[PDB]
Amino acid sequence: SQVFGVARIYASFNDTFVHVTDLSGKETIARVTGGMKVKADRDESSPYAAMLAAQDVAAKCKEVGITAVHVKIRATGGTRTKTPGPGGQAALRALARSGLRIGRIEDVTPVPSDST
Amino acid sequence: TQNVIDERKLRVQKQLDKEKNIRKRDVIEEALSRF
Amino acid sequence: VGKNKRLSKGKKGQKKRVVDPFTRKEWFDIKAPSTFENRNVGKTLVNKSTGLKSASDALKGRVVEVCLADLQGSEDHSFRKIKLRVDEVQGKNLLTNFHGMDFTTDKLRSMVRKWQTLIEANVTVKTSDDYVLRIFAIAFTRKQANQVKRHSYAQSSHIRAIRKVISEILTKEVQGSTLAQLTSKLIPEVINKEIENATKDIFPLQNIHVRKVKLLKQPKFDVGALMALHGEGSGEEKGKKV
Amino acid sequence: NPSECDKLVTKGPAHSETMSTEAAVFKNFWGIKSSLRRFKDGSITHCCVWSTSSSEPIISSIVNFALQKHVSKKAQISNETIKKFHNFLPLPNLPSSAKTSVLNLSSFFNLKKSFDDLYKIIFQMKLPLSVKSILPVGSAFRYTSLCQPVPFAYSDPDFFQDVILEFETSPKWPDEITSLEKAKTAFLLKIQEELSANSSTYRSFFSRDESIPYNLEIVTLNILTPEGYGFKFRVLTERDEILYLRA
Amino acid sequence: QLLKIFHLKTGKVVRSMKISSPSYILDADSTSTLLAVGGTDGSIIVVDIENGYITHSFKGHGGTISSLKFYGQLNSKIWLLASGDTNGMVKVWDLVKRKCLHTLQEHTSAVRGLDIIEVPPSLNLLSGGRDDIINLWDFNMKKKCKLLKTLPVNQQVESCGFLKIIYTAGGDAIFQLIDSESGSVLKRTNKPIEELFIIGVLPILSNSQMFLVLSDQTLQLINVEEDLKNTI
Amino acid sequence: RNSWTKIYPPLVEHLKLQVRMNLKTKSVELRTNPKFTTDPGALQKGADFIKAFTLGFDLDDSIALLRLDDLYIETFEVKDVKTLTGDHLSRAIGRIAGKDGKTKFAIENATRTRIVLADSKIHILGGFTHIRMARESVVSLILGSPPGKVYGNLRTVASRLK
Amino acid sequence: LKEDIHTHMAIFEQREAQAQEDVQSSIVDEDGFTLVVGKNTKSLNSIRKKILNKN
RNA sequence: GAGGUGAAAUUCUUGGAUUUAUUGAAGACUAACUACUGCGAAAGCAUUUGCCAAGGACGUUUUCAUUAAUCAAGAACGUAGGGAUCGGGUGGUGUUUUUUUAAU
Repeated sequence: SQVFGVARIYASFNDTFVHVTDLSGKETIARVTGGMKVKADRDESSPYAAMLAAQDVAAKCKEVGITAVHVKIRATGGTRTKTPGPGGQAALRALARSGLRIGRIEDVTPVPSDST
Repeated sequence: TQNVIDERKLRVQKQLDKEKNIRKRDVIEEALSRF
Repeated sequence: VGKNKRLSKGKKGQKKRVVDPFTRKEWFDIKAPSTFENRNVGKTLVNKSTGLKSASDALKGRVVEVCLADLQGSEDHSFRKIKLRVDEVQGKNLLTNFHGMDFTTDKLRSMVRKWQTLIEANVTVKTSDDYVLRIFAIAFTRKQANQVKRHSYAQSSHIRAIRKVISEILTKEVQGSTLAQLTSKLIPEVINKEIENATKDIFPLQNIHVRKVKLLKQPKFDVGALMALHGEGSGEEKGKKV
Repeated sequence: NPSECDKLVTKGPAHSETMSTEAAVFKNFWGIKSSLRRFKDGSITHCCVWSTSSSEPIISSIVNFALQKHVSKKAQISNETIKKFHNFLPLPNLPSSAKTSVLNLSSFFNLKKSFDDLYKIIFQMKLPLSVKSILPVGSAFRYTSLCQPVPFAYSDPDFFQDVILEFETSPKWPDEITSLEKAKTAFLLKIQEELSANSSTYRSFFSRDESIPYNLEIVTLNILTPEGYGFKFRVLTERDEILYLRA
Repeated sequence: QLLKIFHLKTGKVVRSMKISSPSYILDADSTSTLLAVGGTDGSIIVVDIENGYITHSFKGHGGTISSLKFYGQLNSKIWLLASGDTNGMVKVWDLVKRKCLHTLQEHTSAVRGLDIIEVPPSLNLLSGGRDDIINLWDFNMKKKCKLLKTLPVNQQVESCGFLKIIYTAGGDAIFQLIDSESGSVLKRTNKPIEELFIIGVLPILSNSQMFLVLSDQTLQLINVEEDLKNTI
Repeated sequence: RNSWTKIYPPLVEHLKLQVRMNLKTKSVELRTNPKFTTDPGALQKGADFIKAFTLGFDLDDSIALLRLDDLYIETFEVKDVKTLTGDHLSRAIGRIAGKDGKTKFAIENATRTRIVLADSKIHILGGFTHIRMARESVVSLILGSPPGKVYGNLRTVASRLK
Repeated sequence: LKEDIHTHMAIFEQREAQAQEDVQSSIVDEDGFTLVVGKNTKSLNSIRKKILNKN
């Protein structure tokens, strides 16, 4: 018997977010960023920064009790890159390694229908 | 455009060979045929 | 970030150290409607069941976007995730109902290619209940067998005919049904084959899908009807011993 | 209020350490039949359980106790109309159905659960022209059977509920009514053949119909399910009403 | 990664094991040489601490595992284990026959804080929870039954029962003393002006002094053996 | 299908997992076997391996993503910068490809990375700061610069590489 | 009823197919004329009763 | 902590910034389909549906009978050959199609 969170891995520019939520979407669990692990302000979008960020999220979520994670990668959307950078795959590799069962990898990046 | 004309020649060749192969070639299911 | 960066006049406001909320949170599990199989879809944190913004009414608004392969156990539709609105909380089990449906975007982004034209349709239709749906439909031109030309384009006066007949027949398929019946006829993907059978006369029409059902107005609660969609239940005694 | 008219517990005030005035009111009002219970969510509430019954509503026993505790201990409550034609409904031979209420529909819901089992089995098989929509139309499915459907009840004429199924809109249906009804018998023969092939725990037997007149060849099948219920399957086609309009 | 440091002048890592799940509850015996640790899946290993390695596995359970307790009197032949849970249950194991003694599914949240004693094998136990129910049981060796529930209004964390037969409870920074066989809070500390609550009770000098480690990083002393013979 | 004989042995006997080429939805699904497969990130590495191969890099490049796991794969578009109407888009992809692939191979051998480019969307795989160097050189060239100037800039970036 | 549906379908598809080809090649009228049939129509009785209904 | 860059910085943020979810409002635009394809006198023109008129090609054993072209002034708007494709028509004769509801 396993229970499921939802990753919502944000592969932004100049930053990376990982925060697993229970699969409604309200009760977020352990928001981390790329900034709050590294100390340089130059590579707060580092793949290594996202790696240990996802490691700390995996530790806190195993502490709470969720074992599998439906993972959803979101790029910055809008009229911008529309496609995950390197930090998304870095966090994905990290929390796929770190003892956490992974389900239903997707892409929830917004598409504009030709906005401004 | 050369690649387009080449792909059309490939498709015409494939269709001529397919037509050549086409030209050279229980009770309840008998009642339940034709569907 | 670190120690050498900045204080930035926002860290002077002090931190309000620890609340440890996961010792206070509470686990519920979700029961999907009985049109599907495997109605247990997972668990949800809420809050502690106290008064003054209680749990049973801080609940009952949310949605969950579960996958249809996770509901049916069959990987033939790994796409087409649905959204269940949690509606009636009843004894640790969130009884939910249907709220929407959408394709995972990789499926349609791999379906659409060039050298074919795609058709869209969408109607606002009331069911036999008082739900109203902006139900959608996507369609694609089939490259006919024994074709030669690369194009396979629709004449754009066939497009009005295909869109008219597809809006007419799925308007009929909604209006002759209730919402539970609409889910139980949308799950084994049968209005797609109905569109293809009733529309293969005009054009060859590669794979048809519906890809979106958006609810826009809900009738009422009808607690008894929602309990009828799952199974009955009567919460009764536990021993006092004091 | 007919929604919670027969709710078998009455949740009064919540429990705390400081016993509030409404808790004292509830204690002094009920007394010997009040209690404080935990419900399944975890909260603690003063309440009163009520052994429900089929020949009564529980409001009878509630007004009986709440008058014989307050107005007089000899004021006799007399009613017999409710007890007389509240059990003119046939008492369905179920587990504890005399103890259950009358707004309970669990026999209908058990029948629909067996129907969902048959529904999944009849979908995930394979036909030469697969099922478009199978849907029930029966009296138990509209909750208006006279007796509540108990499993294995053969002799009730409202036993065999009718489910209809419509196939895909295929143009290859034949023209006249005797041949298309015979093709409907062919499809039913196919599905009962595969049903006895793969799912031996069910059973099937055919039945002539006569309610639609002047075509003696309308055949249904009837599924006897291992849960204990039977179903009468009728195939509908798109050609039927235009055949009748042609006639 | 489980480790043990011998506290004596050899402060080296004596034994080091690779446990299965990241665990968050440990308890050693009232005696020495028994250490029980259960992960965040269902697995409660117990370890003899002298020659440190696994002496029992106890797959057994379901969900992540809440607090637990030993039953230890020196030179006995009983040696039970308590084994709380997150989905509310208490599944008591022994250690002399490796068997599930009694399965008990009755609670509604995480079963924190359970305690085992005997009063003349009687062996009454008591299991609190994040729900407000402390729910003591008779717990015979062969077949068991239930007695009173006596319902404190807290969120009880480490309900150290059976003081001098009087229970404790903490979980709102409120140390409630409750009589047994009937219900009355009789000693209860001052509720503070924070929101932070009791993480842990700790018995000193054979259940006579009480350490109280808070959700805040503070730790208080109570002196139950004076303030029970004392009100507040 | 033509590279399937070289794809699956680094998915079976070198790396421990198992493959299926599903003709149902024309995809590739990868299971990990609980009995003997080590390396709990090998499923993710093999998935990203076939993802790079189906995305457009060659199979030796995808094997270079499989081994030496710290090489990631960035992707962006022509349409984000300067909005690139179709004639200018043809100028853009012809300018990035050069003549006989020579400017693309120059960026490839310079910044220790490997790129591929579709009609409007390009992909660069390598190490992360080499991705950033190649991306800034590509976005300067797609803004439109003399190739001699971008050759000199890549001489300076290769001097940073040494 | 299995042998009944076998025999009834066996004679019905035969008479349907022969009526279909009979209306699909019914070119000769006795005075020079060629009957317009329309595509994939199955019966001379069908087009006859259709042209009676379209009055 | 968020932003932002080659690094920064400014700014925002414990009155909860970024992120998450449920919505609601506002204007603009019509992602992929998109091509050496379509239209318009030209600039330009891409969501659906309806109305209002117009236009082009084709079809034609229909009518009028030189009504044509070219532009100041003025006016409105701003050398021969072959393949493929789009729109229309004719003929052929296989699969898609289907059959007494209409259509083609």
